Amino acid sequence: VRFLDGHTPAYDLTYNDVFVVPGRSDVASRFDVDLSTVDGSGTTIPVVVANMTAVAGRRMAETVARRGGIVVLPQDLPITAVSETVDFVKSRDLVVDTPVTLSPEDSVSDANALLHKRAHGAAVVVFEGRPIGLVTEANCAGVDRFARVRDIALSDFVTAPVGTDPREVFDLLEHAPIDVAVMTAPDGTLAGVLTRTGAIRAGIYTPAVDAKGRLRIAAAVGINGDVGAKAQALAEAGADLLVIDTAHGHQAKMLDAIKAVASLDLGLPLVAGNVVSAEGTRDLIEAGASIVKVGVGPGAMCTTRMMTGVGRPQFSAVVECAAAARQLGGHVWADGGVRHPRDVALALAAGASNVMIGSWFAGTYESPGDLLFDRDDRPYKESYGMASKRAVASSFDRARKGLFEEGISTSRMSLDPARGGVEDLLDHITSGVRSTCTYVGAANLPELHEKVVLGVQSAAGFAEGHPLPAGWTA
Amino acid sequence: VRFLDGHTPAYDLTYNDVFVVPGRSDVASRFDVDLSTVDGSGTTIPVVVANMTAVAGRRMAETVARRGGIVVLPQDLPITAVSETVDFVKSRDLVVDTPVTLSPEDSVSDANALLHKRAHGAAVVVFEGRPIGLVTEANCAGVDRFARVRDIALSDFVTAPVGTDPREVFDLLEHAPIDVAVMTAPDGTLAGVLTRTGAIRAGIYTPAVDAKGRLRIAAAVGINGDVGAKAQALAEAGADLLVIDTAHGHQAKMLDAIKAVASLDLGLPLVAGNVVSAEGTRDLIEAGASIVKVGVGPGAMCTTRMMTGVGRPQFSAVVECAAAARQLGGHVWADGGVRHPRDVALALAAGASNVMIGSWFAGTYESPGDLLFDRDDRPYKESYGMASKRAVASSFDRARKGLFEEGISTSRMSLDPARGGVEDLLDHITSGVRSTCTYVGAANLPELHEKVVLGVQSAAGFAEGHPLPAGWTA
Amino acid sequence: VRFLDGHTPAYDLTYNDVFVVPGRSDVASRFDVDLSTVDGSGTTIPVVVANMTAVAGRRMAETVARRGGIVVLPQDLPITAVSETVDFVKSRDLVVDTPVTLSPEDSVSDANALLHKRAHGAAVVVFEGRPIGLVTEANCAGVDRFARVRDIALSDFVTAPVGTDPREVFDLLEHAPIDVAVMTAPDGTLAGVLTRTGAIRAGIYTPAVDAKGRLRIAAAVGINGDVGAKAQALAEAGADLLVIDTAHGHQAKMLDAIKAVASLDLGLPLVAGNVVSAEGTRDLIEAGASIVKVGVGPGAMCTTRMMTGVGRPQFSAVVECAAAARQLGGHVWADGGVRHPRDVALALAAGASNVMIGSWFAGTYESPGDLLFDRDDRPYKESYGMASKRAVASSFDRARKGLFEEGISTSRMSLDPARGGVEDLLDHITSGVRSTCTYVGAANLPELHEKVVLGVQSAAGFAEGHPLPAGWTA
Amino acid sequence: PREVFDLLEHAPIDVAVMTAPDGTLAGVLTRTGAIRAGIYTPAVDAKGRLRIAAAVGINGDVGAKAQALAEAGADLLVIDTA
Ligand SMILES: Nc1ncnc2c1ncn2[C@@H]1O[C@H](COP(=O)(O)OP(=O)(O)OP(=O)(O)O)[C@@H](O)[C@H]1O
Ligand SMILES: Nc1ncnc2c1ncn2[C@@H]1O[C@H](COP(=O)(O)OP(=O)(O)OP(=O)(O)O)[C@@H](O)[C@H]1O
Ligand SMILES: Nc1ncnc2c1ncn2[C@@H]1O[C@H](COP(=O)(O)OP(=O)(O)OP(=O)(O)O)[C@@H](O)[C@H]1O
Ligand SMILES: Nc1nc2c(ncn2[C@@H]2O[C@H](COP(=O)(O)O)[C@@H](O)[C@H]2O)c(=O)[nH]1
Ligand SMILES: Nc1nc2c(ncn2[C@@H]2O[C@H](COP(=O)(O)O)[C@@H](O)[C@H]2O)c(=O)[nH]1
Ligand SMILES: Nc1nc2c(ncn2[C@@H]2O[C@H](COP(=O)(O)O)[C@@H](O)[C@H]2O)c(=O)[nH]1
Repeated sequence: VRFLDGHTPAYDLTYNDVFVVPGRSDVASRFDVDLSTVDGSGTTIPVVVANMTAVAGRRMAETVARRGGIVVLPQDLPITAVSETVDFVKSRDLVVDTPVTLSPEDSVSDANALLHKRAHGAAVVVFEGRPIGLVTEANCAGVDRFARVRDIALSDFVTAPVGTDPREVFDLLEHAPIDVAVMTAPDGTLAGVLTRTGAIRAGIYTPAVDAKGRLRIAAAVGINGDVGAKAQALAEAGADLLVIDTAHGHQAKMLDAIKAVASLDLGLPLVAGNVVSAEGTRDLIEAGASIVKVGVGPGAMCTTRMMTGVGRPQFSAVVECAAAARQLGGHVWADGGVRHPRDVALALAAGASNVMIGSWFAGTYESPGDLLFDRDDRPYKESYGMASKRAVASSFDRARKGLFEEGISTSRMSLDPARGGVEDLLDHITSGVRSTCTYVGAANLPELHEKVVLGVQSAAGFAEGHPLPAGWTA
Repeated sequence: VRFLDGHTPAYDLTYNDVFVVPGRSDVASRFDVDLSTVDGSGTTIPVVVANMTAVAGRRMAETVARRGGIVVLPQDLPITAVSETVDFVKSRDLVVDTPVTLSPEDSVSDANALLHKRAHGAAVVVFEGRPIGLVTEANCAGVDRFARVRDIALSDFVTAPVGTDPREVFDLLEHAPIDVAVMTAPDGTLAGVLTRTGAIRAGIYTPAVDAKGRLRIAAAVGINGDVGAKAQALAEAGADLLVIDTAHGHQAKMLDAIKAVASLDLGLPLVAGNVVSAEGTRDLIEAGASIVKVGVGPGAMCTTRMMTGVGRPQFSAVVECAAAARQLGGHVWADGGVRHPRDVALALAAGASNVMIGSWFAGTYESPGDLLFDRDDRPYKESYGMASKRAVASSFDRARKGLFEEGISTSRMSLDPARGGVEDLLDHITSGVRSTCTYVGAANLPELHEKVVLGVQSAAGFAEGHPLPAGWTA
Repeated sequence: VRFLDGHTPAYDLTYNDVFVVPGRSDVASRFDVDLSTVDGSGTTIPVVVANMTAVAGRRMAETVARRGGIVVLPQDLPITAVSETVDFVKSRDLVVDTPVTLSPEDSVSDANALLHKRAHGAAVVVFEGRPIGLVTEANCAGVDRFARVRDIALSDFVTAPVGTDPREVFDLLEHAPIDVAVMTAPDGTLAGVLTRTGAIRAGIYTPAVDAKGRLRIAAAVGINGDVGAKAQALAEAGADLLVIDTAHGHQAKMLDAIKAVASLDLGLPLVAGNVVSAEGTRDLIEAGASIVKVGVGPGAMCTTRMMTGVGRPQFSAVVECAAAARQLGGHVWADGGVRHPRDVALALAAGASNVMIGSWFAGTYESPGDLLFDRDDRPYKESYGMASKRAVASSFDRARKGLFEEGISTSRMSLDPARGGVEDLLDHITSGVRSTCTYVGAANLPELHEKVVLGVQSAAGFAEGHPLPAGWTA
Repeated sequence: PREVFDLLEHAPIDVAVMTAPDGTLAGVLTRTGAIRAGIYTPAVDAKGRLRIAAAVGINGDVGAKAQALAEAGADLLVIDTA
């Protein structure tokens, strides 16, 4: 990392304190930039979804994996649920998305409540596996909310065989009143749905797949209990990457867990965290970890700074740990504190190979939480922290241990009133990163790290320019 | 105190300007940390209650002393009141708490007004020294407010002999409709009450006791008048520690008072303040003081900064005075400016041996003030400063001196709507300090001071993370 | 009652629907009007305080009785409390008022909380029965709230022997900084206090006294249980008038209770209610009642109209019952619905001999409730209904009976920010009644009833003129 | 119900789980539920089962719909229109 001449502050820096200076560039178009990562995770975009119960669902897993990202399943998830989620994710199609399925005997209220599980805007009515109609938000309005969806479903919709080129589907949907194309299997059953923006993204994004050509997925494990057995079970379940997560990664228990997991020779990339120092990164890498997760404090659901005073600004910790890992040949992930695409761009320019996003993705349709409405009826969801699931651990002892346990924080994440979907957030993030690469003059992320020039700004410098629209920021 | 490389600001630092960097740790559990102090005060927790008339009552004294802290009685308190308070505090039980006692002829309104003097949630009806029923807030609702409590008291409650193991009381209260166990003396009179959380805290906390096994208590004295006689009277009254308090401790009058008190050889630890410089600390220690109180300006009720410009940020003053006192073999207390547990953690990491908390504890049930309700009916109390009681001092001369006297400031401290009690604040503070010790890797406070690494952050760094719930901050 | 020509509405009328037409008058001054009643109650003003626990205290009893009114003690009050209240009321002085007494060891907060029990604005510090100083609201401001009142009491105050002519006390207080004159007994003990307005009222108002020259007081009894024994006990306790009160007075149980009470020949006036019909009034009078209480529904704490639909506008019920009672030689009291002095004036013009006022007097200093402050810090108190105490009546049967029992309503009554006292409300009411008498041309209440001419107005008619200041209306 | 009320008098949760003789779940009863069972009388048919009514419009074949509703077990028929 190269800083401007004389920019040597006497304090640690956050994302708001730094800026990127443009350089001489030959990359003109954003599409000339390669966003693939080199840390062995297999993602084609630098976006990773945090192992939080409020974001890491199966719908989010499928949606993020199709666009090139990866989702880490939260720790302490039962192995049966892990197996079911992995099977569902790996049974999905690489291009066609899974729609919301409704029965003709469902009520209008149930249809309107299930319509918001995806970002397609419409659901397919299925009778014996075959599509027979579409249900939209407009059709549910102005009717009895306990009427059957059979009386409101429209029987005319665009249909194409599965495997059709996305441009043909786009041309077919160019003149359709509903921007949903129902793709069917050769026998006639429902294969899925494809929208116009879905076709555009299928032409823009590359899915993150394994050796067998199926969508990738990761799983997280804690350091309590028998870490080796849990890691072996998760590897057998089909996880493509293992994360050993704890609040304070620089301790003997985490080193023992890393050694125990590495001694099994599972053949999967190993991620450990979290540390904010170079010594902790070196210890984690020497223990056997391939990737080090960096960040203690900047989590949006984290109250460690206010309760203990322990923490560190994320930018300085990321640059230090990235320098240490590069000196040891490892890689670092930047976890926590991401609100804008500029945060992802600065984390990538700081030397990180991947950025992990948590509560920001909670305000989407694909997140497992329930959709709620505030005073102004603006859509929002609720994000909450993992709390004691990230900590080291009769009814008397349970109460005694819980008296000092970290509480579960809670925040409201507003959905974008115009888009709402997580793929739009991915579009914003990737557009910002590509524009950063074009401004710096880099064709890929390593060149972005090697060519970037950074400077320090005051509080008045951060207020320059125009803010982002609502829903584009956490 | 060790700072990060290059973190040498050109200004003095407050608690908001600094953070603690995690290090390699072997302490995994919070309960493995020893929070006892080494300054000779006798406290098992680093919390000290300020000598303010708005906080330092007898209920607060008992409650804090039972949990390992100590309360300093405010100066200029009449010696008879001092003796009564000391006798009441030293006559209390080490495990069982003192309940609110009601007569069966009392009105419902009086019972509902007395219910908020403790944090038990219920009061005991006493007839000739024997408990006959319990009164709760639910029973007082929906009835005539001038009806007798005999008509609303419930006659069925859990009863156990005094001296019973707290776990047995917890098991008995596991299935009780009211979480209050009435502990009685062998003859049958009322010994006190014990709750489930009370048993948990009795199993977690260690009472601060003297050589005779009775709860400790301290007293404060000013530098006006005959300081020696007042100190001797306070020592004879039963005070376990003496505090010589004034607004400007670095002056000749304070040195004379310290010498006069030390010449009596009372055998008690001597605390003097306040100073914010190393030279003042050295002068106070050489004068005869064993502990030096540090802080001029950060008091929540103090208007010195706005009236005179005299003051100093608390963190830098604390580190400097702690270094000076350690170089002279003394100890320092950090007085004023504490709003969050992180403030206590940073004060302990700065080199202080004890933290004195004032207005924050005013927003509790145990404080001597009256409970009030704001617009939203949220509970709160009123905190105010000592004013001329901390300063050096016919109707014409009284008015002449009072024309320039410092006024009494006033603020509203909101109670935690879910807890309200001071023991919950103590739980939060101790949990934060233990988590800080685990993050640093220290088994006790001296190791916390010796192993801590600190860094400087900007205003954007302090905004990282999630804020604390309501009532957890001053 | 004579109405204007053609004013024969097809509905029942409230106080807001009627107005008084002025006639030829010879009474010019308000002081020429005689406000004494002729119903045998003994009141020199037509104001009676309702038998409600929120208004009928001993302070209110003394204050109202001194000015010519009477207070009815609430039913179900224990006989010991009745005896104590009667003794306190009958031990008072006819001119000098009872002050708030403070000990020199009391705190400033206790003094400031006790200052609002009376309307004098100051309290007397008493040491061994002798006054030694005065404490006012101004002295309590700007000092430590836990300081003793000895340090704030002023030792210079106007003192006069008891029995002094009120005009001399007024002349002495003409030049006093504090408008409180401490009247002392010949031995030197505290006899009481007298203000300037107190002397004016002693020169204007005539106390309501019994045959022995002591302040009068009444008591109320329900129709449940042994009514005869309770009435005998209340008569022996010293009550000057008995009220048999129930929600529905026109029923067999009330008639039986009236007969049982009348068979004892106690020699006291008997009041029964409530009825809103002429037949009920005739039945109550024939049963043995001398005075009939009229009103079912208009009570400010009464929810009968909204729960059952049972009720009647108060003006029509009062005129009908007054006509019936006059035809039988009895008298009627108008109970409930009084918010303005015009309501009292119209009730007296409607034929009633006394007006019973409830919740309106709850917003005074003398009421037994505690003084509270709203958002704007405006003083107010809480009024509530008697509920089941006005109705006919194991833990299973108690719950079964309480499931259908009437709940306790609650309202906020704002105090007059400039006066606050109940004597000011009495002044407003008496001034309004005297002005009504002067407008009609009557020298007394019977002439007011015989000479009054009434008319009916629409909703627009009631909106004419200027509203009353804050605190002058319920 | 009075026995259930006495049992729930000292329970931390005011819900009594009533079970069938075999041990399966029959239902729940609260204190206020027992009070109401002692106060209110259930509306039952000739067989001692809870009553229920049904409504029918005036469009279509009203007779057939009414006959079907009567066969379904409705205890009272409502012919409703604006
Ligand atoms: N057995 C389980 N135990 C604990 N948490 C679970 C379990 N199964 C799922 N979860 C959690 O519940 C959340 C919802 O996950 P997921 O979306 O797979 O559930 P679902 O309700 O089956 O899905 P959908 O929203 O499509 O109906 C996730 O945070 C997941 O980790
Ligand atoms: N004689 C006194 N002179 C001045 N201040 C006093 C005196 N006695 C007590 N105080 C102060 O009054 C406050 C209340 O103290 P404390 O709680 O002991 O009083 P209390 O009213 O007897 O107690 P409780 O609240 O349990 O009824 C404290 O700030 C104390 O310093
Ligand atoms: N033993 C009792 N049982 C029930 N109610 C009572 C009893 N004693 C008093 N009350 C009620 O309590 C209220 C206050 O009575 P009290 O005589 O104290 O009046 P007060 O004027 O407020 O006097 P104080 O100077 O004591 O404040 C009244 O409504 C009265 O009926
Ligand atoms: N200390 C703490 N960290 C949390 C909690 N929940 C999530 N985190 C951290 O915060 C990250 C998410 O950051 P975010 O994107 O929400 O700001 C997670 O990946 C995890 O590292 C919690 O309850 N406590
Ligand atoms: N100058 C000044 N300091 C005060 C006053 N009241 C309390 N203090 C100081 O502030 C400390 C309490 O700090 P707090 O916890 O209220 O912020 C006390 O221990 C004392 O040192 C006051 O009126 N004036
Ligand atoms: N039904 C009913 N009447 C009440 C209640 N409390 C007071 N009252 C009636 O209302 C009268 C007071 O009228 P107010 O002056 O409050 O409008 C009382 O004298 C009594 O007759 C109550 O709870 N229920």
